[PDB]
Amino acid sequence: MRECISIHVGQAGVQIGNACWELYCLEHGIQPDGQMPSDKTIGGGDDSFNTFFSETGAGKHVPRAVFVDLEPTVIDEVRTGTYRQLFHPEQLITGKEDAANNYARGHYTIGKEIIDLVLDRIRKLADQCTGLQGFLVFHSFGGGTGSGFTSLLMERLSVDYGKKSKLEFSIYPAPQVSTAVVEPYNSILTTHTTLEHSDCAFMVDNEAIYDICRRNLDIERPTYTNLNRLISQIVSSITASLRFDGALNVDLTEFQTNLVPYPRIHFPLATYAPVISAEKAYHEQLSVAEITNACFEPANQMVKCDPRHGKYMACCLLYRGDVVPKDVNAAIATIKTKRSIQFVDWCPTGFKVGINYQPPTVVPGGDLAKVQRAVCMLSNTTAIAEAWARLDHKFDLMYAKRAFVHWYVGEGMEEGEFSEAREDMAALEKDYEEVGVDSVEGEGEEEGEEY
Amino acid sequence: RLKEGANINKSLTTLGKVISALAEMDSGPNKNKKKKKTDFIPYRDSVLTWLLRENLGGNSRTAMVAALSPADINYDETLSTLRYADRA
Amino acid sequence: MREIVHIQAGQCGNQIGAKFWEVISDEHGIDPTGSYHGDSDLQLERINVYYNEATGNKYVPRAILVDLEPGTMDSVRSGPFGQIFRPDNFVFGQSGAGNNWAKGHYTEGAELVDSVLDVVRKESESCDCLQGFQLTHSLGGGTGSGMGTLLISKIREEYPDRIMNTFSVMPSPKVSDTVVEPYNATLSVHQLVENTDETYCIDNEALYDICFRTLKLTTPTYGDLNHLVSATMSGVTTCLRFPGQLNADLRKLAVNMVPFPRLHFFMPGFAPLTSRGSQQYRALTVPELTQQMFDSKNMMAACDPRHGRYLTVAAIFRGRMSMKEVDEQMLNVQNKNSSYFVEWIPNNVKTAVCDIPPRGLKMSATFIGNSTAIQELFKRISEQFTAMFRRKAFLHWYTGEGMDEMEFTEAESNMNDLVSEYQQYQDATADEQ
Ligand SMILES: CC(=O)O[C@H]1C(=O)[C@@]2(C)[C@H]([C@H](OC(=O)c3ccccc3)[C@]3(O)C[C@H](OC(=O)[C@H](O)[C@@H](NC(=O)c4ccccc4)c4ccccc4)C(C)=C1C3(C)C)[C@]1(OC(C)=O)CO[C@@H]1C[C@@H]2O
Ligand SMILES: Nc1nc2c(ncn2[C@@H]2O[C@H](COP(=O)(O)OP(=O)(O)OP(=O)(O)O)[C@@H](O)[C@H]2O)c(=O)[nH]1
Ligand SMILES: Nc1nc2c(ncn2[C@@H]2O[C@H](COP(=O)(O)OP(=O)(O)O)[C@@H](O)[C@H]2O)c(=O)[nH]1
Ligand SMILES: [Mg+2]
Repeated sequence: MRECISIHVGQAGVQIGNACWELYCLEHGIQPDGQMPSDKTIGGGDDSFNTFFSETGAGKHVPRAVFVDLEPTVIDEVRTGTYRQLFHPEQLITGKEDAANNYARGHYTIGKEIIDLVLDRIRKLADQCTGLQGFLVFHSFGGGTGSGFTSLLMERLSVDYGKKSKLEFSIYPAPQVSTAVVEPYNSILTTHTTLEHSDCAFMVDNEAIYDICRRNLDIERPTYTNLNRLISQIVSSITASLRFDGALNVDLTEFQTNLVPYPRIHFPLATYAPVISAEKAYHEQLSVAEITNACFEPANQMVKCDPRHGKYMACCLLYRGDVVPKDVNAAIATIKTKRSIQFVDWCPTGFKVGINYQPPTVVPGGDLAKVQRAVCMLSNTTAIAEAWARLDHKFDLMYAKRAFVHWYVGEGMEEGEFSEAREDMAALEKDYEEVGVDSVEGEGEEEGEEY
Repeated sequence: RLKEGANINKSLTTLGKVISALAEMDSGPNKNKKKKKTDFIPYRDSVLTWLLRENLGGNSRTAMVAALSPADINYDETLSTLRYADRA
Repeated sequence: MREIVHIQAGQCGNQIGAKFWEVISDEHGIDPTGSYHGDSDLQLERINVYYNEATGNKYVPRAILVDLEPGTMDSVRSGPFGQIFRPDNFVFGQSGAGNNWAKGHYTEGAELVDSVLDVVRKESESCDCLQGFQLTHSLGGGTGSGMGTLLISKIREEYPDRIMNTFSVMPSPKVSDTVVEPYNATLSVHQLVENTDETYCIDNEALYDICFRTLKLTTPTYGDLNHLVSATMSGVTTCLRFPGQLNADLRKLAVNMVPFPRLHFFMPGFAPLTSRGSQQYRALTVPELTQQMFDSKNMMAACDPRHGRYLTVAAIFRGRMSMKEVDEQMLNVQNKNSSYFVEWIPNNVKTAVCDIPPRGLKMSATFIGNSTAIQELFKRISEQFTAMFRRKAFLHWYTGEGMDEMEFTEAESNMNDLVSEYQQYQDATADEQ
């Protein structure tokens, strides 16, 4: 029973969770009340997939999710929204203030005296599961809660469970635009915890998703709903390998076995190829080769970085719909002959392939067109270092004058921690510069008895 | 008994083959002083020759001593030993 | 009474096994429910090779399915021939190997191997005179490679004097679907070279080539590749089930094909193969089957025989045909292509003939080659393996499951020694000193 537990921390995490659970409820035919008329009409089936929804005796289906936040308003919206009767009434929302974009407030001062209730409910849920696979944690860098409570929760989760995988999806702050003045501080301090306790952290940038929405969907005035729907589609494509039958299934362990060369390098980029409006869905073939090629283009990346400036170390493709293996083989062979895409010499194979029969669904009121085929691309590359490097520069420009530091130390922090975190980030960058270097030389020789 | 005899005979055959190849390669270069690659010596065909790989090959010296029986009645043994002593 | 126990581990092994049981049940006229409705009386004469009898005049195959993930078992049961298998032979667990050879061999598989061995021993003890075992798996995978090698080791420990075959699907340079293919392939070959009597070399690249260029299929899928493989496996052991003018047991093939203990990797092939509409344009005769068998493009291993020498070849014909034609054709093939056959064997073509052909054909033939060119395959894997082992690309995922860096080195050294052993009988003279 391939069960997974979803954790949503912070405003961004819980809105992404809303768009998510909308998508899965649409997928499984579960009405927003939490019932499922499909089994009643047919008379029985496995459409109540155990991966996300636990089935009670009465026929209701409760999601395997925990929502956490310090601001009561964002979860008062969902406690009185359309899906109010889907979730368990226990939402674990502290009737107090918020972290206010401060790691120390969300980790030392107010991050306490709620974490026990959280861990208690994760214990209850994990007791309810059989053969639990891993955790899918949603949060956002920069924000106070999404950094502090995520750090504390991940430390505790590593201490208790340990061997269970903990995948992470996060909102890295953009290069130019930002929604707070102390984003670099929270990012540079939460990088210390995301490096150790996580197993595979996916990063997506708001500026990149804005550019994709503007270009491909022709939405000139997007909002957060579109970005959340895209992220929900990506997560659904990731998880669909263990919910529906497929020619080549890819579980959550194959993910880490194939994408993680070394323990300190688990930061792959993610892309979704067939993003297109309904009007432009016509006049195009949308075959396997087209989507495979579009996955590799720099313009379609979900993080503002150019893969051409780095090297591809690992690659994982997850196809959905009417896809046969020979098209995937042809596309991979075609890509391998392109000089613009450079692979590290120590990874001759490079590619992991997975195929699923279930095609992607369409959310009513959405923007993505109905398509027969689709693919999701997860690539571990060295270009991601650039995405970090710029932020480090900003951190320096804030830390030379010790601006906004009294706010952090007032809640129980010390100055040196900043420096420590900075040093850790520097080390990580050095690692990303050491793995991508080519091999020394042949470095070993033999003579064929020249006498 | 059959299994033990068969495995012993296979081990002896492999040992004789490796010693014969080693002796031929010893004789050849010793008079010709050439380096006809390094040949292939089937060490891995038996665990006995595999464990003794360092002692058999490379720089080394080896010597097999074979016992006989003077009784007429045991002719089939003595001649058989000769056919193994002639090897290499 | 010669009787064969079939084992199938992993996704690839289970799929090929399902297609194989479909083919065999069609050949022996077995209904999906397990009853018999055939016509010829010779189908029940040797049905006990693969099937046990059941009280309602039913027949149940000796298949033993193994997998560390239950999805493939659910797929197999929910299929055309799912009901035929015994429910107790579905041995499986949860939390699959995840493409990790260490998990398949040491951590996870070590706990399920006891149950699998219990089922295998139960099937073995009910066999009147067991001949050997069969295994279907993929070297480049997770559960399949590790558990297959572990089961082979255990069985050879328990049954030393029985034949052990292996229809293993090895990775390819171009068509690669997993990023840790070289480690799994190396560590699997390190065990197969020791604990197997016969191994058949299969890869998806050659089967795709056959589908594209011979059958002219526009959109082939895994079903067709499994179909070709299953045709080969049914062809190999035909002489155990039907009468013949010149029989050929599995042990006869092993004796004639294997000159030395470590050279037991074979290149399979099947004839005839035609693309539907072309069927009327070409006659079926023994010369045509011989021409197609020895064609370079018909091999299912992606190793060109022209880059080496055939140590041995075996041909198993099925159908009513004249022995003079077979002998003359094999002698002609030996004489004309004199440079592609090893010089120090006077005659290295085994021939066998069986009267009964397949259902919808008049004649057919299976080809099993043993040539030096197979070393190329191993070399390619080595050419990748070191390129990942020098920098320790994904090594920690293995060392966290109990393994060690020395074991990789032993596997590499063993494969290199095998490659050298094949390479020695590959140049077309040895005169200069
Ligand atoms: C009726 C007739 O004359 O037509 C042939 C036919 O057209 C051809 C093309 C058949 C046909 O095969 C294919 O199209 C095919 C496609 C993908 C992979 C493999 C085969 C045939 O389908 C296959 C089928 O073969 C059999 O029935 C054999 O007994 C075969 N068994 C099965 O294919 C089988 C299929 C489903 C379920 C159970 C068994 C077999 C082969 C070896 C050993 C035992 C059995 C035959 C005679 C034909 C058709 C029907 C068109 C061929 O079949 C084989 C492998 O013998 C492909 O090339 C040969 C030569 C034939 O001329
Ligand atoms: N992609 C995406 N990002 C969001 C969304 N909502 C908020 N964010 C990001 O979150 C950042 C703001 O910090 P939050 O994550 O909201 O912090 P918080 O959850 O409110 O916790 P506090 O700081 O204590 O209030 C912004 O910079 C956004 O980039 C969303 O709906 N989609
Ligand atoms: N012929 C064939 N090969 C397959 C099939 N499925 C997977 N493979 C091959 O097996 C490899 C994957 O190994 P896998 O079956 O997942 O190993 P497992 O996880 O232990 O079962 C791939 O490289 C494929 O080439 C199939 O249905 N048919
Ligand atoms: Mg907040």
